[PDB]
Amino acid sequence: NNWVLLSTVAAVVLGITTGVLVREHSNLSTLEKFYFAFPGEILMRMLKLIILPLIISSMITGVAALDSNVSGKIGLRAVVYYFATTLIAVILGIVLVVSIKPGSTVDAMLDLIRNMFPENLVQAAFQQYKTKREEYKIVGMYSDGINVLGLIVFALVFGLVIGKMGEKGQILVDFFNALSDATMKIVQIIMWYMPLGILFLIAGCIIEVEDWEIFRKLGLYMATVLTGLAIHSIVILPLIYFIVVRKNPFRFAMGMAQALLTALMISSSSATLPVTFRCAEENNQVDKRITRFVLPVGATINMDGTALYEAVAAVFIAQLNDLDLGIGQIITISITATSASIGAAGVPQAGLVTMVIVLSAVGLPAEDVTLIIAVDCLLDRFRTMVNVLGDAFGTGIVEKLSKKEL
Ligand SMILES: [Hg+2]
Ligand code: NA
Ligand code: NA
Ligand code: NA
Repeated sequence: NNWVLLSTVAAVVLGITTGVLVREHSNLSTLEKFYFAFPGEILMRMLKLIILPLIISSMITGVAALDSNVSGKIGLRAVVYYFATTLIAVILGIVLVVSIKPGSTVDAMLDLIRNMFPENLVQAAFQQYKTKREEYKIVGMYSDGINVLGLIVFALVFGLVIGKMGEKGQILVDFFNALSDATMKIVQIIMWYMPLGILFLIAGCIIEVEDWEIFRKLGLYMATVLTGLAIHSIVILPLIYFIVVRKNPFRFAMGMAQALLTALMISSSSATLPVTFRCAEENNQVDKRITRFVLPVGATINMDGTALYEAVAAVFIAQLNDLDLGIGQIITISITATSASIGAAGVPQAGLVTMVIVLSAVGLPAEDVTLIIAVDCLLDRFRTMVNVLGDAFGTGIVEKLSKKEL
Protein backbone atom coordinates (compact mmCIF):
# COMPACT_ATOMS: atom_id res chain seq x y z
CA ASN A 1 0.00 0.00 0.00
CA ASN A 2 0.94 3.68 -0.34
CA TRP A 3 0.05 4.71 3.22
CA VAL A 4 3.73 5.44 3.92
CA LEU A 5 3.95 8.16 1.26
CA LEU A 6 0.36 9.42 1.22
CA SER A 7 0.27 9.82 5.00
CA THR A 8 3.63 11.61 5.00
CA VAL A 9 2.46 14.02 2.29
CA ALA A 10 -0.73 14.64 4.29
CA ALA A 11 1.44 15.42 7.32
CA VAL A 12 3.31 18.13 5.42
CA VAL A 13 0.19 19.85 4.10
CA LEU A 14 -1.46 19.64 7.52
CA GLY A 15 1.69 20.95 9.19
CA ILE A 16 1.73 24.02 6.94
CA THR A 17 -2.02 24.52 7.36
CA THR A 18 -1.73 23.97 11.12
CA GLY A 19 1.34 26.19 11.42
CA VAL A 20 -0.06 29.10 9.41
CA LEU A 21 -3.47 29.09 11.09
CA VAL A 22 -1.94 28.76 14.56
CA ARG A 23 0.54 31.54 13.79
CA GLU A 24 -2.14 33.96 12.61
CA HIS A 25 -5.10 33.30 14.92
CA SER A 26 -3.14 32.51 18.11
CA ASN A 27 -0.68 34.36 20.35
CA LEU A 28 1.34 31.46 21.74
CA SER A 29 4.17 32.48 24.05
CA THR A 30 7.69 31.09 23.82
CA LEU A 31 6.87 28.23 26.19
CA GLU A 32 3.62 27.32 24.44
CA LYS A 33 5.47 27.27 21.11
CA PHE A 34 7.99 24.83 22.58
CA TYR A 35 5.23 22.58 23.94
CA PHE A 36 3.34 22.73 20.64
CA ALA A 37 6.43 21.31 18.89
CA PHE A 38 6.87 18.54 21.46
CA PRO A 39 5.41 15.74 19.28
CA GLY A 40 7.97 16.66 16.64
CA GLU A 41 10.67 16.87 19.29
CA ILE A 42 10.01 13.25 20.27
CA LEU A 43 10.44 12.24 16.62
CA MET A 44 13.85 13.92 16.65
CA ARG A 45 14.81 11.90 19.73
CA MET A 46 13.68 8.68 18.02
CA LEU A 47 15.69 9.49 14.90
CA LYS A 48 18.80 10.54 16.81
CA LEU A 49 18.47 7.37 18.89
CA ILE A 50 19.03 5.08 15.89
CA ILE A 51 21.84 7.22 14.46
CA LEU A 52 24.59 5.30 16.25
CA PRO A 53 23.20 1.76 15.70
CA LEU A 54 22.40 2.53 12.07
CA ILE A 55 25.69 4.19 11.13
CA ILE A 56 27.88 1.60 12.84
CA SER A 57 26.11 -1.49 11.51
CA SER A 58 25.57 -0.01 8.03
CA MET A 59 29.27 0.77 7.54
CA ILE A 60 30.43 -2.60 8.89
CA THR A 61 27.79 -4.57 6.98
CA GLY A 62 28.41 -2.83 3.66
CA VAL A 63 32.19 -3.18 3.69
CA ALA A 64 32.17 -6.64 5.26
CA ALA A 65 29.75 -7.86 2.58
CA LEU A 66 32.11 -6.83 -0.23
CA ASP A 67 33.98 -10.00 -1.20
CA SER A 68 37.68 -9.41 -0.63
CA ASN A 69 38.67 -11.15 -3.88
CA VAL A 70 37.43 -8.47 -6.29
CA SER A 71 34.42 -6.66 -4.80
CA GLY A 72 36.91 -4.31 -3.14
CA LYS A 73 37.18 -2.48 -6.46
CA ILE A 74 33.41 -1.98 -6.33
CA GLY A 75 33.95 -0.38 -2.93
CA LEU A 76 36.76 1.88 -4.15
CA ARG A 77 34.69 3.01 -7.13
CA ALA A 78 32.00 4.15 -4.70
CA VAL A 79 34.22 6.26 -2.44
CA VAL A 80 35.69 8.06 -5.45
CA TYR A 81 32.15 8.89 -6.60
CA TYR A 82 31.18 9.96 -3.07
CA PHE A 83 34.17 12.28 -2.76
CA ALA A 84 34.02 13.72 -6.29
CA THR A 85 30.34 14.64 -6.11
CA THR A 86 30.67 16.17 -2.64
CA LEU A 87 33.61 18.30 -3.78
CA ILE A 88 31.67 19.42 -6.85
CA ALA A 89 28.69 20.37 -4.68
CA VAL A 90 30.94 22.27 -2.27
CA ILE A 91 32.75 24.04 -5.11
CA LEU A 92 29.45 24.86 -6.82
CA GLY A 93 28.04 26.23 -3.57
CA ILE A 94 31.04 28.49 -2.96
CA VAL A 95 30.90 29.87 -6.50
CA LEU A 96 27.19 30.68 -6.21
CA VAL A 97 27.39 32.23 -2.74
CA VAL A 98 30.49 34.27 -3.60
CA SER A 99 29.03 35.46 -6.92
CA ILE A 100 25.52 36.25 -5.67
CA LYS A 101 26.74 37.56 -2.29
CA PRO A 102 23.49 37.01 -0.35
CA GLY A 103 24.92 38.84 2.67
CA SER A 104 43.30 30.00 14.28
CA THR A 105 42.04 27.98 11.32
CA VAL A 106 44.79 25.39 11.86
CA ASP A 107 43.28 24.19 15.14
CA ALA A 108 39.90 23.50 13.52
CA MET A 109 41.55 21.65 10.60
CA LEU A 110 43.61 19.60 13.07
CA ASP A 111 40.45 18.82 15.05
CA LEU A 112 39.00 17.11 11.98
CA ILE A 113 41.95 14.70 11.91
CA ARG A 114 41.74 14.16 15.67
CA ASN A 115 38.03 13.31 15.46
CA MET A 116 38.75 10.79 12.70
CA PHE A 117 40.82 8.88 15.31
CA PRO A 118 39.00 9.21 18.65
CA GLU A 119 40.86 8.24 21.79
CA ASN A 120 37.87 6.20 23.00
CA LEU A 121 35.21 4.37 20.99
CA VAL A 122 32.50 4.58 23.66
CA GLN A 123 33.19 8.30 24.14
CA ALA A 124 33.09 8.81 20.37
CA ALA A 125 29.50 7.54 20.46
CA PHE A 126 28.30 10.73 22.18
CA GLN A 127 31.24 13.17 22.48
CA GLN A 128 33.60 15.11 20.23
CA TYR A 129 37.09 16.55 20.63
CA LYS A 130 37.80 20.29 20.43
CA THR A 131 41.11 22.10 20.92
CA LYS A 132 41.62 25.77 21.76
CA ARG A 133 44.82 27.76 22.21
CA GLU A 134 45.09 29.48 25.59
CA GLU A 135 47.88 30.99 27.66
CA TYR A 136 49.88 29.92 23.64
CA LYS A 137 49.37 26.22 24.40
CA ILE A 138 46.77 23.93 22.85
CA VAL A 139 44.13 22.70 25.30
CA GLY A 140 41.78 19.89 24.26
CA MET A 141 38.37 19.11 25.71
CA TYR A 142 35.66 16.55 24.95
CA SER A 143 32.28 18.20 24.36
CA ASP A 144 28.93 16.56 23.75
CA GLY A 145 27.81 15.52 20.28
CA ILE A 146 28.22 12.09 18.72
CA ASN A 147 31.50 11.87 16.80
CA VAL A 148 30.05 10.42 13.60
CA LEU A 149 33.33 10.98 11.75
CA GLY A 150 35.31 8.84 14.19
CA LEU A 151 32.70 6.07 14.20
CA ILE A 152 32.59 5.98 10.39
CA VAL A 153 36.36 5.54 10.16
CA PHE A 154 36.40 2.73 12.72
CA ALA A 155 33.27 1.05 11.36
CA LEU A 156 34.70 1.06 7.83
CA VAL A 157 38.11 -0.13 9.05
CA PHE A 158 36.44 -2.71 11.28
CA GLY A 159 34.24 -3.85 8.40
CA LEU A 160 37.31 -4.23 6.20
CA VAL A 161 39.09 -6.40 8.77
CA ILE A 162 36.24 -8.79 9.58
CA GLY A 163 35.38 -9.17 5.90
CA LYS A 164 38.97 -10.22 5.16
CA MET A 165 39.11 -12.64 8.12
CA GLY A 166 37.04 -15.25 6.30
CA GLU A 167 35.47 -17.90 8.51
CA LYS A 168 37.19 -16.58 11.65
CA GLY A 169 35.23 -13.33 11.36
CA GLN A 170 31.94 -14.72 10.04
CA ILE A 171 30.25 -14.48 13.45
CA LEU A 172 30.95 -10.74 13.46
CA VAL A 173 29.60 -10.42 9.92
CA ASP A 174 26.51 -12.37 10.98
CA PHE A 175 26.19 -10.24 14.12
CA PHE A 176 26.28 -6.89 12.33
CA ASN A 177 24.17 -8.16 9.43
CA ALA A 178 21.42 -8.95 11.93
CA LEU A 179 22.03 -5.70 13.81
CA SER A 180 21.72 -3.71 10.58
CA ASP A 181 18.49 -5.55 9.75
CA ALA A 182 17.15 -4.91 13.25
CA THR A 183 17.98 -1.20 13.07
CA MET A 184 16.15 -0.85 9.75
CA LYS A 185 13.15 -2.65 11.25
CA ILE A 186 13.20 -0.19 14.15
CA VAL A 187 13.37 2.68 11.65
CA GLN A 188 10.23 1.26 10.03
CA ILE A 189 8.48 1.37 13.41
CA ILE A 190 9.43 5.04 13.72
CA MET A 191 7.83 5.62 10.31
CA TRP A 192 4.47 4.86 11.94
CA TYR A 193 4.96 7.89 14.20
CA MET A 194 6.71 10.04 11.58
CA PRO A 195 3.51 11.51 10.03
CA LEU A 196 2.49 12.87 13.44
CA GLY A 197 6.01 13.99 14.29
CA ILE A 198 6.47 15.62 10.88
CA LEU A 199 3.18 17.51 11.27
CA PHE A 200 4.35 19.31 14.41
CA LEU A 201 7.90 19.68 13.08
CA ILE A 202 6.68 21.66 10.06
CA ALA A 203 3.95 23.41 12.04
CA GLY A 204 6.35 24.30 14.85
CA CYS A 205 8.89 25.83 12.47
CA ILE A 206 6.29 28.12 10.89
CA ILE A 207 4.95 29.18 14.29
CA GLU A 208 8.44 30.19 15.44
CA VAL A 209 8.63 32.79 12.66
CA GLU A 210 7.75 36.20 14.07
CA ASP A 211 6.97 38.77 11.36
CA TRP A 212 7.89 37.10 8.01
CA GLU A 213 10.48 39.86 7.43
CA ILE A 214 13.31 37.40 8.13
CA PHE A 215 12.16 35.34 5.15
CA ARG A 216 12.65 38.48 3.07
CA LYS A 217 16.06 38.92 4.72
CA LEU A 218 16.90 35.26 4.05
CA GLY A 219 15.25 35.22 0.62
CA LEU A 220 18.50 35.61 -1.30
CA TYR A 221 20.27 33.08 0.93
CA MET A 222 17.55 30.53 0.17
CA ALA A 223 17.84 31.29 -3.54
CA THR A 224 21.58 30.58 -3.42
CA VAL A 225 21.06 27.23 -1.70
CA LEU A 226 18.01 26.33 -3.81
CA THR A 227 19.82 27.41 -6.98
CA GLY A 228 22.82 25.27 -6.06
CA LEU A 229 20.69 22.27 -5.12
CA ALA A 230 18.79 22.59 -8.40
CA ILE A 231 21.99 22.86 -10.47
CA HIS A 232 23.63 19.86 -8.80
CA SER A 233 20.50 17.72 -9.00
CA ILE A 234 19.32 18.65 -12.50
CA VAL A 235 22.64 19.38 -14.26
CA ILE A 236 25.74 17.98 -12.55
CA LEU A 237 24.56 14.63 -11.20
CA PRO A 238 22.66 13.71 -14.40
CA LEU A 239 25.75 14.79 -16.43
CA ILE A 240 28.01 12.45 -14.38
CA TYR A 241 25.54 9.58 -14.76
CA PHE A 242 25.24 10.13 -18.52
CA ILE A 243 29.01 10.19 -19.04
CA VAL A 244 29.68 7.02 -17.03
CA VAL A 245 26.39 5.34 -18.02
CA ARG A 246 25.27 6.22 -21.55
CA LYS A 247 21.63 6.12 -20.49
CA ASN A 248 18.95 8.76 -19.97
CA PRO A 249 19.75 10.08 -16.47
CA PHE A 250 16.24 11.50 -16.11
CA ARG A 251 14.65 8.11 -16.77
CA PHE A 252 16.79 6.78 -13.91
CA ALA A 253 15.64 9.67 -11.72
CA MET A 254 11.98 8.92 -12.50
CA GLY A 255 12.47 5.42 -11.10
CA MET A 256 13.57 7.06 -7.84
CA ALA A 257 10.58 9.41 -7.68
CA GLN A 258 9.08 7.62 -4.68
CA ALA A 259 12.42 7.77 -2.86
CA LEU A 260 13.03 11.38 -3.88
CA LEU A 261 9.47 12.33 -2.94
CA THR A 262 9.78 10.43 0.34
CA ALA A 263 13.02 12.26 1.13
CA LEU A 264 11.44 15.63 0.33
CA MET A 265 8.90 15.13 3.15
CA ILE A 266 10.59 13.24 6.00
CA SER A 267 13.98 14.95 5.44
CA SER A 268 15.91 11.82 6.43
CA SER A 269 18.20 9.90 4.07
CA SER A 270 18.36 6.98 6.50
CA ALA A 271 14.58 6.90 7.01
CA THR A 272 13.97 6.86 3.24
CA LEU A 273 16.61 4.17 2.66
CA PRO A 274 14.04 1.33 2.32
CA VAL A 275 12.30 3.30 -0.45
CA THR A 276 15.63 3.94 -2.18
CA PHE A 277 16.33 0.20 -2.15
CA ARG A 278 12.93 -0.61 -3.64
CA CYS A 279 13.25 2.11 -6.27
CA ALA A 280 16.85 1.34 -7.23
CA GLU A 281 16.53 -2.46 -7.23
CA GLU A 282 13.10 -2.80 -8.88
CA ASN A 283 12.30 0.34 -10.88
CA ASN A 284 15.89 0.72 -12.14
CA GLN A 285 16.82 -2.99 -11.94
CA VAL A 286 20.20 -2.18 -10.39
CA ASP A 287 22.14 -5.16 -9.07
CA LYS A 288 21.44 -5.85 -5.41
CA ARG A 289 25.11 -6.75 -4.89
CA ILE A 290 26.23 -3.13 -5.34
CA THR A 291 22.99 -1.51 -4.15
CA ARG A 292 23.42 -3.09 -0.71
CA PHE A 293 26.76 -1.27 -0.37
CA VAL A 294 26.36 2.05 -2.19
CA LEU A 295 23.00 3.01 -0.67
CA PRO A 296 23.43 2.27 3.08
CA VAL A 297 26.99 3.63 3.05
CA GLY A 298 25.98 6.69 1.03
CA ALA A 299 22.95 7.41 3.21
CA THR A 300 25.36 9.17 5.59
CA ILE A 301 28.75 9.46 3.81
CA ASN A 302 27.45 10.88 0.49
CA MET A 303 25.62 14.15 1.28
CA ASP A 304 25.98 16.53 -1.67
CA GLY A 305 22.96 18.60 -0.66
CA THR A 306 24.29 19.10 2.86
CA ALA A 307 27.80 19.85 1.61
CA LEU A 308 26.49 22.51 -0.77
CA TYR A 309 24.25 23.96 1.95
CA GLU A 310 27.06 24.04 4.53
CA ALA A 311 29.37 25.93 2.16
CA VAL A 312 26.68 28.43 1.15
CA ALA A 313 25.50 28.83 4.74
CA ALA A 314 29.00 29.35 6.16
CA VAL A 315 30.00 31.92 3.53
CA PHE A 316 26.63 33.65 3.82
CA ILE A 317 27.03 34.01 7.58
CA ALA A 318 30.57 35.31 7.05
CA GLN A 319 29.17 37.93 4.67
CA LEU A 320 26.57 38.93 7.27
CA ASN A 321 29.31 39.32 9.91
CA ASP A 322 31.24 41.63 7.54
CA LEU A 323 34.13 39.15 7.65
CA ASP A 324 36.56 39.15 4.73
CA LEU A 325 37.12 35.81 2.98
CA GLY A 326 40.51 35.23 1.39
CA ILE A 327 41.56 32.29 -0.72
CA GLY A 328 42.77 30.51 2.41
CA GLN A 329 39.48 31.02 4.24
CA ILE A 330 37.52 29.76 1.23
CA ILE A 331 39.65 26.61 1.06
CA THR A 332 39.16 25.72 4.73
CA ILE A 333 35.41 26.21 4.27
CA SER A 334 35.50 23.75 1.38
CA ILE A 335 37.36 21.18 3.49
CA THR A 336 35.22 21.79 6.57
CA ALA A 337 31.99 21.61 4.57
CA THR A 338 33.11 18.34 2.96
CA SER A 339 33.80 16.78 6.36
CA ALA A 340 30.64 18.32 7.83
CA SER A 341 28.57 16.56 5.17
CA ILE A 342 30.27 13.24 5.98
CA GLY A 343 29.74 13.72 9.71
CA ALA A 344 26.11 14.75 9.28
CA ALA A 345 23.61 11.97 9.93
CA GLY A 346 20.67 11.06 7.73
CA VAL A 347 18.20 12.85 10.02
CA PRO A 348 16.31 16.17 9.91
CA GLN A 349 18.50 19.12 11.05
CA ALA A 350 21.71 17.02 10.96
CA GLY A 351 23.18 19.78 8.80
CA LEU A 352 22.83 22.34 11.59
CA VAL A 353 24.82 20.43 14.22
CA THR A 354 27.77 19.95 11.85
CA MET A 355 27.66 23.59 10.70
CA VAL A 356 29.21 24.66 14.01
CA ILE A 357 32.41 22.95 12.89
CA VAL A 358 32.28 24.86 9.59
CA LEU A 359 31.63 28.22 11.27
CA SER A 360 34.40 27.76 13.84
CA ALA A 361 36.91 26.85 11.12
CA VAL A 362 36.76 30.47 9.91
CA GLY A 363 36.48 31.94 13.41
CA LEU A 364 32.75 32.48 13.86
CA PRO A 365 30.53 31.83 16.89
CA ALA A 366 28.59 28.59 17.11
CA GLU A 367 25.54 30.75 17.89
CA ASP A 368 25.48 32.15 14.35
CA VAL A 369 23.64 29.01 13.20
CA THR A 370 20.55 30.90 14.41
CA LEU A 371 20.95 33.47 11.61
CA ILE A 372 19.74 30.84 9.11
CA ILE A 373 17.72 28.54 11.37
CA ALA A 374 14.36 30.11 10.46
CA VAL A 375 14.26 28.64 6.94
CA ASP A 376 16.21 25.44 7.67
CA CYS A 377 13.09 23.25 7.60
CA LEU A 378 12.49 24.14 3.95
CA LEU A 379 16.16 23.97 2.95
CA ASP A 380 16.55 20.73 4.91
CA ARG A 381 13.78 19.13 2.85
CA PHE A 382 15.63 19.85 -0.41
CA ARG A 383 18.99 18.89 1.11
CA THR A 384 17.78 15.34 1.72
CA MET A 385 16.40 14.99 -1.80
CA VAL A 386 19.81 15.82 -3.27
CA ASN A 387 21.54 13.67 -0.62
CA VAL A 388 19.55 10.58 -1.60
CA LEU A 389 19.63 11.46 -5.30
CA GLY A 390 23.42 11.34 -5.16
CA ASP A 391 23.32 7.83 -3.71
CA ALA A 392 20.74 6.68 -6.26
CA PHE A 393 22.78 7.96 -9.20
CA GLY A 394 25.97 6.55 -7.69
CA THR A 395 24.23 3.19 -7.42
CA GLY A 396 23.81 3.13 -11.19
CA ILE A 397 27.22 4.67 -11.84
CA VAL A 398 29.09 2.10 -9.74
CA GLU A 399 27.10 -0.76 -11.28
CA LYS A 400 28.19 0.29 -14.78
CA LEU A 401 31.85 0.47 -13.77
CA SER A 402 31.63 -2.92 -12.01
CA LYS A 403 30.33 -4.92 -14.99
CA LYS A 404 33.50 -7.04 -15.09
CA GLU A 405 33.23 -8.11 -11.44
CA LEU A 406 29.46 -8.70 -11.48
HG1 LIG B 1 10.06 24.87 8.71
NA1 NA C 1 29.37 13.06 -2.71
NA1 NA D 1 23.09 10.31 0.79
NA1 NA E 1 26.66 12.65 6.38
